[PDB]
Amino acid sequence: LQCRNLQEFLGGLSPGVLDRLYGHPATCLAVFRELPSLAKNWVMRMLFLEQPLPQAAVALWVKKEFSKAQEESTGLLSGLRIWHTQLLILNPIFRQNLRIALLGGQLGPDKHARDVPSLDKYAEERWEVVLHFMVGSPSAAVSQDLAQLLSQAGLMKSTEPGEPPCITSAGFQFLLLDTPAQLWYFMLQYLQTAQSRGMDLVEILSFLFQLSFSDSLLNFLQHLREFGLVFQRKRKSRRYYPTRLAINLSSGVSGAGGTVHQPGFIVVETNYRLYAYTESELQIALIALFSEMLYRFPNMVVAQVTRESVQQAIASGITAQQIIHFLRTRAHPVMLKQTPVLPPTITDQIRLWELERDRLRFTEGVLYNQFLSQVDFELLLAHARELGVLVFENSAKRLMVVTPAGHSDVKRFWKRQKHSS
Amino acid sequence: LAGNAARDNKKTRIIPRHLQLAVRNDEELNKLLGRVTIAQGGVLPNIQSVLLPKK
Amino acid sequence: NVLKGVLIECDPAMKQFLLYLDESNALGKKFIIQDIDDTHVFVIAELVNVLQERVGELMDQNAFSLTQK
Amino acid sequence: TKVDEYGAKDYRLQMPLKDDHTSRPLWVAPDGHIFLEAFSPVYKYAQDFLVAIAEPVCRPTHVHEYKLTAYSLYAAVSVGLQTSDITEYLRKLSKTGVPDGIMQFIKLCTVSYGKVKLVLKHNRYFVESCHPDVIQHLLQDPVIRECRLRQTVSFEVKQEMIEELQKRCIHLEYPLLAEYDFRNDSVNPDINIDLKPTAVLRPYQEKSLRKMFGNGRARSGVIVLPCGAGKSLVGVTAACTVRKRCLVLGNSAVSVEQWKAQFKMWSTIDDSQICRFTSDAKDKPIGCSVAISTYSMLGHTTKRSWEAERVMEWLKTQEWGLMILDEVHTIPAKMFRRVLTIVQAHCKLGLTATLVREDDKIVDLNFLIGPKLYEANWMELQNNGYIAKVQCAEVWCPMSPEFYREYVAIKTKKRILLYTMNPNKFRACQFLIKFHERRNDKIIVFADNVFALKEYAIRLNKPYIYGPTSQGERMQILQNFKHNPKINTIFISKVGDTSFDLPEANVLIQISSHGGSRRQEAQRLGRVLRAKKGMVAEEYNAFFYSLVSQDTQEMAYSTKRQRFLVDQGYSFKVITKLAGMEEEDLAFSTKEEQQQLLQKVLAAT
Amino acid sequence: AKERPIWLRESTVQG
Repeated sequence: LQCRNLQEFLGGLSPGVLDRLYGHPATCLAVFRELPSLAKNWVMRMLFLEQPLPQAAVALWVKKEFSKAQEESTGLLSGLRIWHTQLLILNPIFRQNLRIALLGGQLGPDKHARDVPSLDKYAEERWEVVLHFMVGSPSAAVSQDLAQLLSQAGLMKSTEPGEPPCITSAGFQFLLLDTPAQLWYFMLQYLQTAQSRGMDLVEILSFLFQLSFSDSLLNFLQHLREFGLVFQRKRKSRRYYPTRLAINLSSGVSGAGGTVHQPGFIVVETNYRLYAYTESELQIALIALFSEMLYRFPNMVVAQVTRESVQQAIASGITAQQIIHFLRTRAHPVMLKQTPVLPPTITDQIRLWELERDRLRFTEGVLYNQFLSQVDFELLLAHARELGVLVFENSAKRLMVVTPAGHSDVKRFWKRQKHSS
Repeated sequence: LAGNAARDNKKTRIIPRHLQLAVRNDEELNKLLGRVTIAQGGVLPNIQSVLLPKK
Repeated sequence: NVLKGVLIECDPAMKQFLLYLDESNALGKKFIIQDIDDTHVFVIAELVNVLQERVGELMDQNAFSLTQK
Repeated sequence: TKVDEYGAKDYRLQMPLKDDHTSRPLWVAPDGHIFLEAFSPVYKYAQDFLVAIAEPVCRPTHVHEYKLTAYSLYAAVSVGLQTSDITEYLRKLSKTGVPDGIMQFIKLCTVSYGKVKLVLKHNRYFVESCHPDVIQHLLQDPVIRECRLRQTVSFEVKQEMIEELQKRCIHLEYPLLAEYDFRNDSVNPDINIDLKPTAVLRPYQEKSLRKMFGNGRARSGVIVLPCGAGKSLVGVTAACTVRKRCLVLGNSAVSVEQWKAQFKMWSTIDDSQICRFTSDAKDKPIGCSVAISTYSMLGHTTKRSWEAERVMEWLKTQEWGLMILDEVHTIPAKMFRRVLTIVQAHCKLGLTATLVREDDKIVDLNFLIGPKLYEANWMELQNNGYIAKVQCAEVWCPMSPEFYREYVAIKTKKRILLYTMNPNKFRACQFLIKFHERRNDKIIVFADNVFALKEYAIRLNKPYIYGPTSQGERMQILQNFKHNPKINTIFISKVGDTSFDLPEANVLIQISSHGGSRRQEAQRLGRVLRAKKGMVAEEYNAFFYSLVSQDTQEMAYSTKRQRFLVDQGYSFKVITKLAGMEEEDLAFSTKEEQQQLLQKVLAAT
Repeated sequence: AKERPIWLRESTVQG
């Protein structure tokens, strides 16, 4: 369930929710700025049109080239039900709220006006302690809601009743992701689990859009403070200040650049040795997931990337891609000079170790043998292929294997075929 | 409940400990036998959250 | 007839080792149902864990034990 | 002692981080390990200083690794560095200070020098110490009194027991000084030999000599230099420096010939003044001052020939100012080490390109000869162009199924042959050869097992070379390969890597090796390190390929064997497959060919 | 002339 982008969530929306979600304060601005470079023009054009137009016009207004992108963007906006063909008339609520959004249409005593660096530092701090709890740290910040949240997010599982929760296959993969992507998956799971737990996604999600620029919102907002995404000096203040992370929100690494705008620290040697100029134990814990740590200094740690530690990581669920990415995104300024930044021998070795771990591909299936004829065999094979139930075939050897579920269908068909007698 | 606790402890015989854990882990048996002391049974593994280690 | 089990596909070197394992009765049981292809065989679902373990063991038998050396 | 929740050793309770740690490029671990930022602005000074005070462990491109050792500390004192001097500069370089455990460790190793000195005079060996009382406590063990023969106090020691005593002196915490004042020595006559100005001395060579000749007295020890780095010239230069009667010992007659040529090539000495004391050839050694021989001759355990006995007695009675030992990795051998007890030498200098061996006897060189006087950074030499840039690679040849079936079935030594001979490894070599041959590249093929060597070379219709091949046939092939354009590859057995003077080649393919041994690997690579007629270091003109059979013991041996090369910094690029091998016409294109070879392979019985 | 071969130019591992 690697929901790497907003588009997957956008498809997970029905008209009965889209219409309410299409509020005037933030959704229109957030949605419009997220639409493709093409559709944004047409939506803005028809913002003053009360009468639909034929698809041929939109089609002829684009060259033969880029027509696929226009079709794809048309598929999205039609999938978003932003307009109706009625033959592309915008939805009245969407048009009206977009119109009001252009101009708009609340105040009180001054706040503590805490410095933006301070806000982003404790936000990063808050996310770090969340990850410190996520990793196998002997001590970390905890909270019943935080724990169950990470658990319902599929990141952690409790092996025994009363024992501390441990990390799942997805959790290990998640831990290595970059902060924005890592935060994104968390936000997405919170949103999904919110509607699941009865929190109105409409209001909280619209609120997330507003932060990027009721009791349900207050409860939700309290969690956002606990996530460090918003600052509130005291629980009594009716006003809050969104942190950089909350402002970024669903902008992704494309907005204001990736998290790579940070000091690099991992050095990778051709002898699989790692030197990470770091004091933050979270980085150490992550490095320990796939490398054998040797020595720790006040500002640096020495480790080695072995078959044991890597194949252990792969066995736990990690991939060489995530490892190579984790290193590359953290590579120290000194090794940035060489190209590629990581030594090819290292990258190739890591990939080759994971590829060894899956030398054998295991697949459940049911095998039929001793087909009395090539005709009925190929006939049954064609049916298995028509059903997409086929797993593997060797017509020369007159054999095929099918998925156990699909097998019941060929079992039924085989019996039907045999019962024709 | 005692046999379950024994199997959970990977043991083949129910001993006083398993009886104590079975009696104290069940909400109703614990209430029925609240005034009862079981010889060699010990007590339930219990530590208060404030006692657990911190930074 | 039709047979329950799990298919495994791998390069023919591993496929020979897999055939060797039950041919030598290393696991004591004829876990291979049939010879599907040079890179494909069908095996009993319950033995795949020790089979995977024996493949893992074979790598260590044919790989250097770095172990901080 | 202290370990975190993770396997890494932690030292927060052991040392602090200094205020300007960012400027300081070094760390000192309480276990003696040291790290140095190779990219630091002061790296140059730190590299020299760490090579002076510590033992290099790894020297990769961004961070080098060193460890302190008594021998390396003695070498530091051997260049006049006081405990305060090394401490003060180490502390200045260390960004995390110096741990007291290391400081007190340095103290002991520093004060344990200069106290006891070993010297020989009139064929007699005397153990001298400036302090008179030290002898009384040092002699408290009868092993010394039985070793002892029946200010600056001294006593004579039984020659045959010097080896045992010297090894004891190390663990006894009183190393013997071996400085030889060849300048102030009129007892041993000087020899009329000088380095002709034709000889060119490179900086690393000059550094190693300067470190060996820290003062007017020569220091004993081992110098590690690649064969292409001109180790021979350093040896010849050392002799020209000592200007006293010297004995050179090679591991083979070919080496003895090489040394004679090098001495004539680089020194003013005439051919009559050089003798090659050898059973195969005679030059009336007693007639001249410079002698050259082999460990097999002098170390010979069985009865000597009457004529060779004459020279050996003359050799035994004469005192050698300098004793040059080539490829000293063999020296710790039970017979070869006897040579050090047979020959009387004032100072002994060991040279080798591969100071590694699979036995735990390499450390004996520290007491049999001395500490590492120098050890070239092979990556620096490539950066300086003194060594050819070799793009090493490991071709993961997949084993054939019918081979693996037998390979996994046969657990005896016979599997070494089967993993060495398979269609994929064969096809891969044939393809790489054809490609590099049509690329006009000189190629050297290396193997161990003669059976595979023959069957490969015959099927490839190429000339092989192995032990029983007579010297005339052997050299005739090398001359054809070097000069005849129609031949561009030779299949050599261990004879090529053990000890030889093979013509340089752009490419080398190793289809078989004795095992995961590092020594043979680096010896084989040494053959391609020689600079070419018009290459440049950035051209990546040199190549080295190891052919290994996937899922086999060869994989273990190969990774185990590359350890020394990766420690030096070489990148063994893995090659899973070569594009074009699918379409190039190659042998074993059908299973019947594979079966025929497999049948003959099984016929090996 | 004398350029490196493809197997030495790029990663031969499928990734």
